[PDB]
Amino acid sequence: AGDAAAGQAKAAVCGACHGADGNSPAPNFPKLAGQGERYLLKQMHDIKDGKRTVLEMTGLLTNLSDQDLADIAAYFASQKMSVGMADPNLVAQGEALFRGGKIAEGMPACTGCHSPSGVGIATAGFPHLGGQHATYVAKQLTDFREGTRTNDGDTKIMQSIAAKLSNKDIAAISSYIQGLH
Amino acid sequence: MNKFMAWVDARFPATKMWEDHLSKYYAPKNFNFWYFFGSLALLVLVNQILTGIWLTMSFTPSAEEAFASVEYIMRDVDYGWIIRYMHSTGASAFFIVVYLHMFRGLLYGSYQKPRELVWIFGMLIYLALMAEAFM
Amino acid sequence: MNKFMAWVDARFPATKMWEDHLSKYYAPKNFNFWYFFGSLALLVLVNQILTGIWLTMSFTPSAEEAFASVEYIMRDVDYGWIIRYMHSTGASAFFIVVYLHMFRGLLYGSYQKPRELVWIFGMLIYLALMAEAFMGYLLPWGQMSYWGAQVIISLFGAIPVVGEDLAQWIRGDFLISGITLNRFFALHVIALPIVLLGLVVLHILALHEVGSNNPDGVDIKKKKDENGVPLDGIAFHPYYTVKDIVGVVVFLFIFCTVIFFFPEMGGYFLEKPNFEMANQFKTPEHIAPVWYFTPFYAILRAVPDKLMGVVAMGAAIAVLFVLPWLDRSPVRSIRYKGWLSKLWLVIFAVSFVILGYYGAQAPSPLGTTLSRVCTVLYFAFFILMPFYTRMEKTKPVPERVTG
Amino acid sequence: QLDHVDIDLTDKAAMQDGARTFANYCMGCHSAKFQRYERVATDLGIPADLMMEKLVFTGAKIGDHMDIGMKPADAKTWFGAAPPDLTLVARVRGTDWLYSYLRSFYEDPKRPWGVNNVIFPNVGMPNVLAPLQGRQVIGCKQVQVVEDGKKQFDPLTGTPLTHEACDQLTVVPKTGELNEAQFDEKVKNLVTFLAYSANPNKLASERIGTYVLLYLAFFFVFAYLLKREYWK
Amino acid sequence: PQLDHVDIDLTDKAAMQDGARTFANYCMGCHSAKFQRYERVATDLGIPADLMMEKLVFTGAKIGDHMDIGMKPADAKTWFGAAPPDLTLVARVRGTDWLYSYLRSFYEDPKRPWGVNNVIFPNVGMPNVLAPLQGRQVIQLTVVPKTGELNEAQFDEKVKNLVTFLAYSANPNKLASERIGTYVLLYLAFFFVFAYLLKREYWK
Amino acid sequence: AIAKRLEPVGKVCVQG
Amino acid sequence: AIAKRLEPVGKVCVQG
Amino acid sequence: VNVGKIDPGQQIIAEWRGKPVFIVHRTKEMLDALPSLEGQLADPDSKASEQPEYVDPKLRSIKPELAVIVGICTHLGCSPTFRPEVAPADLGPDWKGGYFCPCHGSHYDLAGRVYKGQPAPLNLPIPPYTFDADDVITIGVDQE
Ligand SMILES: COC1=C(OC)C(=O)C(C/C=C(\C)CC/C=C(\C)CC/C=C(\C)CC/C=C(\C)CC/C=C(\C)CC/C=C(\C)CC/C=C(/C)CC/C=C(\C)CC/C=C(\C)CCC=C(C)C)=C(C)C1=O
Ligand code: HEC
Ligand code: HEC
Ligand code: HEC
Ligand code: HEC
Ligand code: HEM
Ligand code: HEM
Ligand code: HEM
Ligand code: FES
Repeated sequence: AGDAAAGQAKAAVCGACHGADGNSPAPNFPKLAGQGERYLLKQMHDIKDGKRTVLEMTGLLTNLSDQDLADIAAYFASQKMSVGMADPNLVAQGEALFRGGKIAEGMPACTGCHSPSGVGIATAGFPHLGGQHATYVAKQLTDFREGTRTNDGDTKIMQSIAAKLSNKDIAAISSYIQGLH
Repeated sequence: MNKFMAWVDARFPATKMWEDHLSKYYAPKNFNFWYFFGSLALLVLVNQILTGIWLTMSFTPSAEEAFASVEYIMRDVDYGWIIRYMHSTGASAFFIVVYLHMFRGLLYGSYQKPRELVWIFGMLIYLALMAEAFM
Repeated sequence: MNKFMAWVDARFPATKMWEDHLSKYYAPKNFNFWYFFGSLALLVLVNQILTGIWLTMSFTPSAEEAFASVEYIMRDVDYGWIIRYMHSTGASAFFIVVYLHMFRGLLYGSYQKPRELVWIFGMLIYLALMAEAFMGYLLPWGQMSYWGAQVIISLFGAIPVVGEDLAQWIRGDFLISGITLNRFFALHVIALPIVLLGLVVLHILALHEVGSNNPDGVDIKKKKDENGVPLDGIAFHPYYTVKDIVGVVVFLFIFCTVIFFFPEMGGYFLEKPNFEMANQFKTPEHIAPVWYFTPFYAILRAVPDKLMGVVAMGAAIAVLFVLPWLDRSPVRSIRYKGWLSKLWLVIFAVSFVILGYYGAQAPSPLGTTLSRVCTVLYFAFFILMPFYTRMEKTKPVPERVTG
Repeated sequence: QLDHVDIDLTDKAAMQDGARTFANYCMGCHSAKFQRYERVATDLGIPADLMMEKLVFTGAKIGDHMDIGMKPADAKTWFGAAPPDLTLVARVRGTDWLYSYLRSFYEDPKRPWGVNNVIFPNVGMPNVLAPLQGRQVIGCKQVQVVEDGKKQFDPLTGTPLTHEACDQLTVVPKTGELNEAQFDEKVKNLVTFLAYSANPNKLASERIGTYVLLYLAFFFVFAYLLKREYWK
Repeated sequence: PQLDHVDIDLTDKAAMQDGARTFANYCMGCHSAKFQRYERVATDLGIPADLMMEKLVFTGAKIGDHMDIGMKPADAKTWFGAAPPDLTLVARVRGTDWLYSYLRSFYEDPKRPWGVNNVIFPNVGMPNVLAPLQGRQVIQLTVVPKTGELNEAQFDEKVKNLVTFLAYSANPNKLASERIGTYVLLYLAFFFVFAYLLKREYWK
Repeated sequence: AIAKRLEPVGKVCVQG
Repeated sequence: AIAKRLEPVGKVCVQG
Repeated sequence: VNVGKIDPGQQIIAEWRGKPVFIVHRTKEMLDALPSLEGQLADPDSKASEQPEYVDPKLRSIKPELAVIVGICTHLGCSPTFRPEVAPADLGPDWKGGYFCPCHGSHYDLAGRVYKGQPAPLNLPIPPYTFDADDVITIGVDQE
């Protein structure tokens, strides 16, 4: 397990884009604060190994060892993700999709793997979603839908799930997640 | 066998029933064409029971699958089309034979005394057949 | 009405049948607790027929909807849960009543001359009942349903040459599937009910031909009064009709108690794993038969060899057919049989119960040892009957029934 | 070793809390498809509009079955095992098993989802109630001292006399919304709702059976008199 | 309306194969044949399984699958105003003569939603999907010259092959039915001779 | 009372 | 023979 | 199933009869290790298991390169996890690739032969399959 105390010092470079505590101010940068340590470590390893492509992080994790990554992930997991605000015109559809999914299309609700409050399951590696920037969440859902992001494993959990989301569905659910807590 | 039938007869009314109903049961010798239809109705009833049992092994009594299950009988079940045709043509033949049976009764007054109960049981059979065929 | 009955009697032997079968039909007057079970078997058969007809109004015999249709009966159909519990509890009670009926036959030597044909028709009824219950248990399409059917039909794969082809032909598919479900539903809902009704008719007709046994084994027909009525005989109607009414009320009290308070009966009348939908790819940790098939299962499990296990399980039921010729006792009732017969009946009952008890659980060392011992004893009760029924000394049967 | 739970099916508030827990934390992966929202509302005493607004998240009608969007095949691929329908799980496993299972999740890094279960070892279910219970681990904690069933309580305070044991489920402090008693009550309400769902006819069954048994005792009295008389 | 008679030959494997091709290409877009399987159609038409999969299975289904289509009945009913019925049994619902006259009776009718009407099926919701082959048919029905790939005789042959395939689909057992019935009737005449002789002998 | 008992877990913060 | 008889109607031009 | 495109040390999953069939392109080193694993298998010769009469008793496949095994663990019918790694940390040092059942920890070798003293009582099934061509197989029809 990582050390949050040392991760804080090791996470200073990251705070430029993700914010000092992991609550990024810009929508395109995801909030790392309060994210599951397992999920954060998996994402950082994937980006190191090219399993997930983040051009803005080219070479930032190459010089960080496994223990440094664990410490940074622990530090970010020790914070609290700030909660955004959902678009009133989209909150209804996004909430319906998040809580109920689509029975007809066979799309799962997001409340199972990601909690009803969107906190995810830290032990299982299911990422915290509630409060995450709507822009980033929509981008990730689109990337899963088009297969741009494939580091969700061979089971292709999120690729399969996002295949069933339209652009309007993606926007609405991202807006709802931005305000979810 | 003689010994086997002696054993059975001491324990079952086998020979006595056979000799009261089929053998030693003396029917009028002048039965004509119109008296074939009781036995034929019995045969058609047996055919309906057997073919319907075999259809029930492949029929799905649901609004979603009843028609599809009938076509499954017609196409996927080996000789299922034969059994289904036996069943439908057997319903039609059941009513043909039963109508000719009832008309024999009309022609020869077989409903009259002492056969009023025979006729009433026949009419109950006919009502049951109408309901069965409709369902 | 007198005039109406006179009109009917000229055209239908209604009074003649009534006076030949129920009234003026003189049964031994010393029937006891053990003679309630034929009428109770009739009641349970009627219950099964009625409740099954009503379940069929809502049941769907497809692998995609059978379990869902059963839950639809349990929840959506008005009082459908009552009918379903009546049917399940009635299958279990059918086997309880029939086993007590057969054990009455064993106790009083009621299979002996002249009731050999009665016993054979009763055994045909038992075979039909076992087939009916086995095919019904597949209908819910739960885990226990599917996997018990799978194993029971794989047994037909144990026949050395035609076993696999016969098993596939029975299944109608390369595995247990909705085809097997629909086929077993058709057999269970019409064919076997018709066979059972015909066999019950033949059974009762044979009995009425030869007359009933009694607990004392006394042939009451030997002693008759000046009217020809046996001295120890009383008209079945009304005396035994009212006695059977009392027995039916008691049975219904127990039956309704089970239905409305303990329908699962600790998981034996309705097995817990059967409340999970059939899964072709996950089998239960321990798959066991319904309790009323457990004894024979134990026998099959007691034989290390598969084909010999199937043969032994089949013979466990087939030997009861030849029972009337295995019993060489000069007396019928166990009350007047020698100590050997009483001891062996006790051994057979205990072995049957132990086989059922240990066939209901996963294999265990003590369980396996006792199952093998009880299989040996179960088969010895029949195999040694022609000998120990002769070696023993029997008491003199009284001329008149006791009581 | 299972833990006993006294489940009161006549408690409408407990069943309502259990239904809320099931609809929020469980219907994400588990269906209750053999059970309709309308019947659940009628039996739990929930107004139909309230049931629509609070427990139906899938856009289904009140009379619709409690179906979910997660298909069994998809979920089997994702989790390694299909989340079974939970309408009858109380009958399949029993209420004690469910009560012990939903409280026996503990962190296990060796496992695919980082957790294992004492009741259901190597279960494929993620610990979805971790936010409520908090982090539970196989560690050392105080357990009541027992010697051949000799269970020691404090005579004065009435609280158990405890000794340390290092193979026990311990919740890491300040890691979940609910304490041990609050999570116990949450799981009890959830298992009560599941028990109702498995056997929704239980209370009506008991009432009808009581009346049936009374009638049968009456009829038995009359039949017994008609038998003993007429047998003289 | 007055129908045109067509002599349907269910032993013509080539004609049934052409009809199956036409059904798969021009008709399975909106109509299912969901009560028959590709495997059985291939077996009865003499089509190899690989050839059937390559040439007639466009939905990605297996050879043993029902000839289902993507167009759901509800969506089609919304779009066309009427659901395109499953055509597996249409040759029994309507008869081959009715089908033959119907598929050749589409004419241009601007007042209709799809710009066409049908003499056999007035105000039908079918678009004239075979217009490319027949050409522009207008009202007595006449085809505008140089408007379709096929002439009157060629289009009649195409429709005849399609209707023959539909007739086979409605009754795939007809040939086996006749073959089995011949032997059954021969055996029944043979048994009748013996039964009649036995009755005559006993009734002396 | 029932409505409070049945409140959905997920709370969403909305603009305005 | 059968392959030609069953040729799909839709023909598609493909690069190269 | 077209099997010539499976690169060394990887498997595909076909679906036959509703069951998942693992088709593994067994490289050399694995086939060299398997003859050394007979000391840990309950049914190394597949005497009591289920397999065709035309597959080798030891490799349990028509040819050693290809391994066709119905991925259904004998104990409770769960799908084993494919672990071609030499000595995984959680499989122990004696591992030489194979199948690890995750539900109750049943182990099998790369030939589908169950390890000794595991919940799985029999080896993994070998479905009836044949080689229509060097690169394609048919799972469901016996080899001639
Ligand atoms: C764990 O696991 C285990 C358990 O589980 C959990 C167990 O429980 C058990 C323990 C198991 C038990 C003890 C349970 C036992 C249960 C059973 C016995 C179940 C067995 C049920 C089956 C498998 C069903 C098998 C059925 C078979 C094989 C019989 C098949 C019958 C047919 C298909 C019938 C064929 C149809 C026919 C003949 C058609 C009719 C013919 C005609 C000719 C009709 C008439 C036609 C005409 C009249 C036309 C011709 C006209 C004529 C004749 C000309 C003259 C005219 C005239 C009419 C005179 C074990 C061991 C186990 O380990
Ligand atoms: C409320 C939070 C929940 C309750 C109560 C239950 N679940 Fe789940 N669950 C999930 C999976 C993938 C499985 C299968 C695991 C395996 O088979 O190894 C399960 C299993 C159960 C069981 C066991 C039932 C049995 O008969 O063994 C019970 C009693 C159960 N679950 C109750 C997955 C999920 C899931 C996806 C993230 C959610 C949100 C829940 N389960 C929620 C609940
Ligand atoms: C700007 C130059 C960045 C700096 C400095 C760091 N990161 Fe970042 N990161 C950046 C972007 C634009 C994104 C989103 C990529 C996308 O697909 O849209 C990310 C993403 C991550 C993630 C994934 C978050 C999640 O999946 O929830 C992680 C875990 C992450 N980044 C970690 C991380 C660390 C440890 C950094 C310092 C070593 C760091 N980031 C710096 C942009 C930038
Ligand atoms: C969608 C563009 C269609 C295609 C392609 C084909 N058909 Fe069709 N058909 C379609 C509709 C919407 C309807 C219903 C019209 C109505 O008003 O009800 C139909 C109907 C038929 C029928 C009538 C069957 C009956 O009424 O019982 C037949 C016989 C028929 N269609 C045949 C047919 C053939 C042979 C096709 C390929 C040449 C074909 N259809 C294509 C829609 C569409
Ligand atoms: C079952 C398991 C599900 C369910 C039903 C949903 N998701 Fe989620 N999701 C899941 C996993 C295992 C992961 C991790 C992927 C990885 O390791 O790379 C995710 C991830 C996401 C993300 C990305 C989060 C981030 O980048 O910070 C998003 C935005 C996301 N999931 C959204 C989402 C939505 C909208 C869902 C309902 C439509 C949903 N998920 C369901 C696993 C699962
Ligand atoms: C007097 C006795 C019976 C008569 C007159 C009768 C009549 C009919 C008729 C007319 C049909 C409609 C068939 C069709 O149009 O396709 C039918 C259907 C059916 N019958 Fe009966 N029937 C009888 C007995 C039975 C029995 C005893 C069974 C089952 C044991 C049975 C099972 C079925 C089934 C499954 C169907 C639906 C499948 C089909 O339509 O072929 N029938 N019956
Ligand atoms: C001797 C007579 C019968 C016996 C012993 C018997 C036994 C059984 C048993 C044990 C089950 C399994 C029930 C369960 O566990 O859920 C069952 C199911 C069923 N039976 Fe029968 N049955 C008999 C007669 C009939 C008849 C005559 C019918 C219809 C005419 C019928 C219709 C059904 C149906 C529809 C089911 C499925 C629904 C259910 O499982 O409750 N049964 N039967
Ligand atoms: C399963 C449905 C059955 C029904 C409805 C039925 C019905 C009856 C009835 C009403 C009686 C007369 C009253 C009585 O003795 O209890 C009777 C007698 C008898 N039954 Fe059953 N029976 C059934 C099954 C069996 C079976 C399975 C056996 C034996 C294998 C059997 C063997 C006998 C014998 C031997 C008698 C006459 C014995 C005596 O007179 O003491 N029956 N049966
Ligand atoms: S599922 Fe493989 S050992 Fe149980």
